[PDB]
Amino acid sequence: VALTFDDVLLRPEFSNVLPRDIDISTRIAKDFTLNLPIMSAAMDQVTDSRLAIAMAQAGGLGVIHRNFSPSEQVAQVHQVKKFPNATKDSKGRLRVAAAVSVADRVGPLFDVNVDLVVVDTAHGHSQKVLDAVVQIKKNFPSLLVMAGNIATAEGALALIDAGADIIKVGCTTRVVTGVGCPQLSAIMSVVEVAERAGVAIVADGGIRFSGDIAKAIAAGSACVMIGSLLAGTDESPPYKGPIASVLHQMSGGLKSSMGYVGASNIEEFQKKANFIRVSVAGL
Amino acid sequence: VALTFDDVLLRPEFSNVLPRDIDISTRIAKDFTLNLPIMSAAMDQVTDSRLAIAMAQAGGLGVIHRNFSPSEQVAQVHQVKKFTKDSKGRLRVAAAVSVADRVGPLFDVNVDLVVVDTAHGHSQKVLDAVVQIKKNFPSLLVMAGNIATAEGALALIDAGADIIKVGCTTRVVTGVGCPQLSAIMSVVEVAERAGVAIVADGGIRFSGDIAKAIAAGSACVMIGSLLAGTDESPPYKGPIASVLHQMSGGLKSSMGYVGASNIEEFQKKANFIRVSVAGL
Amino acid sequence: VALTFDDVLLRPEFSNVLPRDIDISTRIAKDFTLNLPIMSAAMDQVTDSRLAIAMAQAGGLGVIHRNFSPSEQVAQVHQVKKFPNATKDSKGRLRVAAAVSVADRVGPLFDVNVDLVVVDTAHGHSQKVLDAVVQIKKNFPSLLVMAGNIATAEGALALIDAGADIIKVGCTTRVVTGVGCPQLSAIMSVVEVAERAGVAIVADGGIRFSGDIAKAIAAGSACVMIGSLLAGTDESPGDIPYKGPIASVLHQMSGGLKSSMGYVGASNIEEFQKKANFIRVSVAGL
Amino acid sequence: VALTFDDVLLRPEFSNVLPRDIDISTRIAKDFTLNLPIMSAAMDQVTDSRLAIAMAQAGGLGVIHRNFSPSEQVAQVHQVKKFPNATKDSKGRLRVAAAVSVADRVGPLFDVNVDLVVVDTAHGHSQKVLDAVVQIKKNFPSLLVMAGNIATAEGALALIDAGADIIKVGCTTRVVTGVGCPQLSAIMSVVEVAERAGVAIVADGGIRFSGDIAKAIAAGSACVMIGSLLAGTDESPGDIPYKGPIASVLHQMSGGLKSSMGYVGASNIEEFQKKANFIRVSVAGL
Repeated sequence: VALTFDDVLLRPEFSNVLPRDIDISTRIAKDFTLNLPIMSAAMDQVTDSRLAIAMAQAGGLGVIHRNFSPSEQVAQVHQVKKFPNATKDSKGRLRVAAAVSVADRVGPLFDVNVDLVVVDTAHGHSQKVLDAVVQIKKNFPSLLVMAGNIATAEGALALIDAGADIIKVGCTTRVVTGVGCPQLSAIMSVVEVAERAGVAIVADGGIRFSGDIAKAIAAGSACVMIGSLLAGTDESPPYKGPIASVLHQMSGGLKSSMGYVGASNIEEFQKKANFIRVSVAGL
Repeated sequence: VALTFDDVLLRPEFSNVLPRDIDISTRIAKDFTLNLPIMSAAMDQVTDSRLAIAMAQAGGLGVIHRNFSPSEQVAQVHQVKKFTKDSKGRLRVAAAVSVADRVGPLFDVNVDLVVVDTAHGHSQKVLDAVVQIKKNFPSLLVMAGNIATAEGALALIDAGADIIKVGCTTRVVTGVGCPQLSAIMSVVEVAERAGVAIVADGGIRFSGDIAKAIAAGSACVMIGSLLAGTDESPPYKGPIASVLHQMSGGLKSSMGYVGASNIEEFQKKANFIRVSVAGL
Repeated sequence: VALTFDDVLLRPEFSNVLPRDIDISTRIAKDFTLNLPIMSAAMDQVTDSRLAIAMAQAGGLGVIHRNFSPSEQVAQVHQVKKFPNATKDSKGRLRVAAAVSVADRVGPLFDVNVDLVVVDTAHGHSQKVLDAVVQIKKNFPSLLVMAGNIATAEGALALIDAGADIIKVGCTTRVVTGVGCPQLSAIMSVVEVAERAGVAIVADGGIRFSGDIAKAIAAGSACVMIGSLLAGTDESPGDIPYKGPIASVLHQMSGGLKSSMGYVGASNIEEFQKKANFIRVSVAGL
Repeated sequence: VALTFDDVLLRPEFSNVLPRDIDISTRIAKDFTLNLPIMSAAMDQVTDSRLAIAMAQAGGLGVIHRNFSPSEQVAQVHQVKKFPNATKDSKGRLRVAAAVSVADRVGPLFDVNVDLVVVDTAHGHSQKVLDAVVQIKKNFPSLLVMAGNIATAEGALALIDAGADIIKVGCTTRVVTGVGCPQLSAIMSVVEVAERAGVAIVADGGIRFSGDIAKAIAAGSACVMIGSLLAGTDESPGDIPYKGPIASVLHQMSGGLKSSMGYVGASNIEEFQKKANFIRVSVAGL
């Protein structure tokens, strides 16, 4: 059987730290570190110009969706770079990413010094998706690209071979097509090669609570991508309230789970985390 | 340990295909090819002229029922045969019979397929029925069912069946049954060795179930409840061209997920992922 | 793990038997044959004299409950034995069973010619039940005794060694005590020990539909006992979920059992228990 | 996989004891035995001084919660000590426990003759908890200490080596943090270490009925800690889900445990923990 998040629990280990000295910083790329290991999804109802700023200012990052345009989209990302310990570049302008489709229109995004461009679709192990990655690194080599989605160690190596710096893993698609893979097994399948290729992992899908974020990060993911749980908010274009209240609930939940396993940072979190397999009577 | 459709998931493979050159056509017998691998079940609340002509115009096939009295059954096999496509350009259709004299009038409307439809195909009365049909009408294609074992499949094949149909209230009343995914897989090797197509009958609710059944070895899928509320039928689904286009759209999408251009590549490339009880 | 009825399915087999000419009769004891392999439970909402007569008329058997006083229970047995394929004794009277607990009942029940005494207890594998079975057979050797309930092989051996002619295999007790055993595994764990001793088995509990009766019988039990499925009928006590005539409820159960044996290609219960194969179904295989 | 209470069932064994003469007393420490193996949790909606008095009078024990101020908690303990099978100390006064959370409590609570100090926290396998245990044992060596909660054999030995006389094993945790352990496997993972160390185990969490209490004790627990099941009682804090008199609630689970030991054929808790066999049940069995 392939495991999902509800199939396992984190085993409590000896601890000598408190959720006060606990670091949740994650290093996704070479010169790219998030204080909050959370990315916003590329949906029209989620990450806009306002939510992208709220994500960067809270310690994370948001990516701008493709259903604006090429150029009506660059108006959204350039606003983010107009503006505590937020995540911003050497220039001091807040980090931000943008979702792209599969000739490419990344020039107008790179000219605004985009921090990341996201080539994401339903099937990351495609050939037109594979050649879209080499197309972007051939034109803009210094630019960093995240590719997805893939649920296999084979698809991860294909995207890594194409030059992807980060990969994305990950329902109506299960019902309409019958295609899918439980997220926990998919995450663990693609990180044993990604940890040897030096490539970070963004888990996209299956995140319902903050406990699922703890399991995804403990499985080997450097960051999680969240969309539906950031939809009914003020900063987004059901009702959630302020964005900083939602993310603080996730940050606090992730910090408390690390205190259960006795980890002060994410590196040792993934080194001592142990999954207990629970029965169907998991309530 | 016996798997149904909901116990598995198709694993995504590397793909260079896009749902524009995807061939969902399939053969069910010699000189019998359906552009849509979907047949309409033999429910008297489903298949008649309005639905059989619609199933045939969409690229599939319909089975006009035997709940009709015998003279009204052939009178509706006549209604479909006069305006997919046979040798003479007539819209192909099928008809169901029970356990052989009533098949004579069905041959003289030049029906394209006769379905010996019962709930327990692995029985002597069905074996004797298939032998009697191929004796008086050997140029007549016979689909027989329903079975769910390799032994029942070989018994029908040995009796002269050209197509095997594999197939709840029967589970509650009798306690007898078999999960469809395991039933399909237990029959394919006996059917592929004999060159006999398999029609998956029952357990289909979504378009993903059609993709799993075909990937498991089925040459065609027979749906009934999902075509009951349609207009071309005697809830309310609406136009039958829209529900059928959704089925083919979902099948083409999953075949693109595994990287298959046609159905034969689909059945050779597909790999099933066993999913846990919580993985739903 | 231990499996229940919903964990398995009967596999279809080759069949040349038509469901009309299928014999579902069973021999629960020497010179004791039921044309309907169904017994009514000893519950005060199920089996009085009116339902026991209806159970006996349909070819089954009724077990007068012991919530009746000992004098009331004797009067209810008398009303049954004074009233086509009906369960009748050698003198042509309808047969009936009577439930006793673990002196003031067996004697009076024996002289009103009760056909079977049922030592009904939630835990048949106990010293009290073994003493009761021994004392009943010591004083009334010509009286058939069914003991229960047990769920293990060692429990079945204790009742057989105590002299029980029939053993009964069998939720609030699960939640209150945490004790229990899935009925399918309990039946299978007992039938190899029981049939070696020539003792029939009555499956008691877990029967929701006629398909469960087929599985229990195919697993090895000679007869099933149902309770709540007969609670809302006319012959059931009270004046009330109303279920209608008991004959149609029992006709539905016998119809599903005959249709099930047709899928397996069996003509009688012995062939059913020899041809039947179980297919283990997954959690999603509802 | 790791099993919870709903994953297993107790197997029926041969029995020669009636639940009338079944001894459910348990020993949690030296010169500290409870006639009812039940302890009320340290929750503000559960254990008052009134509820703790009702717990000690029924044969159990109460753990005064620590959402009281330290002065309030000392007054609640005073009211219990100054107030049949009741759990009393050498001076004939009702016994009571009190919870602390890792300086201004243990002293004053020792002065009012508290019978047990409970170091209660969500993660007992931590340095702050181990330091709290060793310092209570340093200043108050004659004071019994229960520490928790843990769920592993490793975390159990850390508490025992720190000086804990009783170990506590054990919602919102699994969804907020993704951390947890099924209670049945957690209890069975500690009994080996605790038995060789001579310390008793208190099962805290996952108990919904009296059957879970029997399974927890059969798995090796000396006592269980229930909370929500006593929250809406007469003696519980609040005013008027109302559940009624707590003596009737405790009478129900006391009867459920006794009959569960009758199925296994045990007259005391020790025989219950040796004769008990667990049956793994299917997903369809629940």
